[PDB]
Amino acid sequence: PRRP
Amino acid sequence: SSYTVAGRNVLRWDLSPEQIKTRTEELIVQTKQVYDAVGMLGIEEVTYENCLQALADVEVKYIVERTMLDFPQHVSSDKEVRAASTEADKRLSRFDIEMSMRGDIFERIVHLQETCDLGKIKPEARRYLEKSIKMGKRNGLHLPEQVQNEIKSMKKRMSELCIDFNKNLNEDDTFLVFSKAELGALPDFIDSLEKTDDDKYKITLKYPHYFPVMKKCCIPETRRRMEMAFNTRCKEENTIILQQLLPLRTKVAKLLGYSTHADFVLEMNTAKSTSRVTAFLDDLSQKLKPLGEAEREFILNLKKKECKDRGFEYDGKINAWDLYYYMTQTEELKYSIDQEFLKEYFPIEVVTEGLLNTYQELLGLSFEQMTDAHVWNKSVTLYTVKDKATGEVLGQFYLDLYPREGKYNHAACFGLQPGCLLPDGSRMMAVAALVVNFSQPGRPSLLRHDEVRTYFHQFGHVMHQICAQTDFARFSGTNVETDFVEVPSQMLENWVWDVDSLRRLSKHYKDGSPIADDLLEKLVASRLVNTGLLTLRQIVLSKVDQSLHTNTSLDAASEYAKYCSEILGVAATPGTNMPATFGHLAGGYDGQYYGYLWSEVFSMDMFYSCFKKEGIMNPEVGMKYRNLILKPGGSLDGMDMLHNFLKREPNQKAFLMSRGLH
Ligand SMILES: [Cl-]
Ligand SMILES: [Zn+2]
Repeated sequence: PRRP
Repeated sequence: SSYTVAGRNVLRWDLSPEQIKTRTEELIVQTKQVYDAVGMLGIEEVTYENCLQALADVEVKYIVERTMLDFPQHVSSDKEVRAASTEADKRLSRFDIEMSMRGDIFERIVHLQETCDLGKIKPEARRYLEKSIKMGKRNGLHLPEQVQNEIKSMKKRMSELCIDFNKNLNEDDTFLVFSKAELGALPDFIDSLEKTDDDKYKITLKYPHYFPVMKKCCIPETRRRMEMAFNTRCKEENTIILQQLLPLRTKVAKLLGYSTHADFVLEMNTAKSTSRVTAFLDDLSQKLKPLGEAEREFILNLKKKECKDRGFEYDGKINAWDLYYYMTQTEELKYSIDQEFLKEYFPIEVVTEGLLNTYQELLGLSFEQMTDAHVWNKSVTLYTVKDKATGEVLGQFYLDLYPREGKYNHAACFGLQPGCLLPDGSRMMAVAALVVNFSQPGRPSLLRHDEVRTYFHQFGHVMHQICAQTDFARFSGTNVETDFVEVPSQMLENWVWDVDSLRRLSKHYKDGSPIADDLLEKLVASRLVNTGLLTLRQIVLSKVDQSLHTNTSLDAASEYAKYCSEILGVAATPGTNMPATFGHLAGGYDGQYYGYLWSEVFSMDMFYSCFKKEGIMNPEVGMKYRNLILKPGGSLDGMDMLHNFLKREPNQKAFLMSRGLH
């Protein structure tokens, strides 16, 4: 999923 | 075709709340049909075409359709669309758990490995089998069905908790109210701010408000209250979640045969085991201890002077609500860097221009903005990425730079389309979205230097997402080891600490004049300022993240207070629960926060040994970095790709040298  | 744009971006952001709900169901029917089709095949009848390729093709079709459903929760201005997108994400996560835990599929994937001639199928096809089997054992498909059904229950619970944890933090609208006197030494920030009754101003706990107050505000009591409110966001609701979430992670890890959750999760990382993480963090923590002491001693003296000069009471310690303030004063005194002056030289347009030019030149790419592009918000812009030499169309990226109601609060990069192969045989165009929150333009948007660095950081993921070209969807884009995924982002940050690069990125917003060479030398030299305490802070968060996932009869806030005292030397304030705000714990960095510092060792080793040696804008090194680090994606192990680039195993020398040290 998401990459911060 | 691989040389065109037309019809390759399948995505649409027109979807109503009903359209999402129905497409969610339609997608589940379509996708499950393939898993049912493969499951109904007899054990003898299984082949590459009807089993391996069938699952690989539906993974492409699923993940693309899924981002139209799961992405609007982060960017849609319509709140009813965000709710449907969130609910679709919960549902499809429960669907993913069901499909991942299919025993009949796992049985046939194991049989296809033993019987098939593995030498005659491609290296990445062997990798697909090796990982599918590994995931099957990590989902407990070798265990009895009653244990699987328990593991399934807890995983569906754990999914909803994780989504709830971060949604609570995103949905938060907590604010405090102060007068002009109470917001002392904050610039005319004060005008871009909402008034209430009694001539008082509203301060949100969002990053554009919180950090300016903590960095600049000269009244200790308002820093104190802002820090108390910040480190108690969602305290009750997210403490409840953590108290469920961490034991469930432990219990599942025990059922799968791991001592802890940290051991379970480290197996899928380049660090391999928790023993290497503990040794990595403790060893680095020891090297930074003297810098930390020196920097704590200068801050404390500086506080005593300011308390004397203003005539405030002096408590003889650095409080959590003092740390960012006196770290800012340390930069102003030691390096002459006024961040509010310096940002006048970084208008958003000149930074965007400079950023895009830098990496067109470095990676041998060509970017073109698309006019009248289909976008989820008027202010979002689309770009198409070409190879320059061949003119191959690699991908597209959206830029979503300005804040608004309902938008994701922090800096992030999202893979929307994978750069993988299709059933057709053609390459799918990669698509990415850069999502950040800088001010908006009557004065233009002016970026602080760390905002430029964040911009550069996130664009490294965009380049990783687009330059990556793999056969299978699961290996495409940024789908690498979590402790390797921050290599491409953190390396690009180095271009924001170079004198010539910074001159290309900077121009005064009125005059058009350059940054003075003097101040440009000092900015590069200020890379080391506060580095001990900034890095010690990261070590604390890493250590806490490990500790919370290695034994779950600890109070999370106590454990955070412990490391804040022992490592950082600045105490957590009684009543706060920083772990309850720690959204990395629920966003796929659980037991993996060390990954930032771990990958920074690799990024610095690559930057010093190859880029800085042969010139940081050299297209031949930049093409090598593209071909060996970005292009493979998750189709190769992280340390193999480092070995291919470096021609050796990495070491800390460059990274140590980056901080000072030896
Ligand atoms: Cl059962
Ligand atoms: Zn990142």
